[PDB]
Amino acid sequence: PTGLTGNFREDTLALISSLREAIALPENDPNKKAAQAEARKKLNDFFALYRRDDSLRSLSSFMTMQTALNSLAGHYSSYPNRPLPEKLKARLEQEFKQVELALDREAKS
Ligand SMILES: [Cl-]
Repeated sequence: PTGLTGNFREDTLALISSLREAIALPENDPNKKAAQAEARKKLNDFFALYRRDDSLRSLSSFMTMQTALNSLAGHYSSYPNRPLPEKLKARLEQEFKQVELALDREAKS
């Protein structure tokens, strides 16, 4: 139902890939709105599962992903009928890259 595995690294990497795909679609793609609606659902599902785990809450990967996912959610809530500005898309992408770096640093610690 969620598609979440319960493995924080696998799920975060999969969510990053899903979000990258949704954001990369052209504004005029027929499926853009649907992909958006699914991004919202998936980020909500991800927080619903993982925010209850205070181990994960202490980690940089988690903190940065929360910053990202909040910025995405906030755009929709404030500007539901406008596209993500290029400047936000660029920031989200930097954040994703940072999450991935943090996941690898955490795994080798
Ligand atoms: Cl709007």
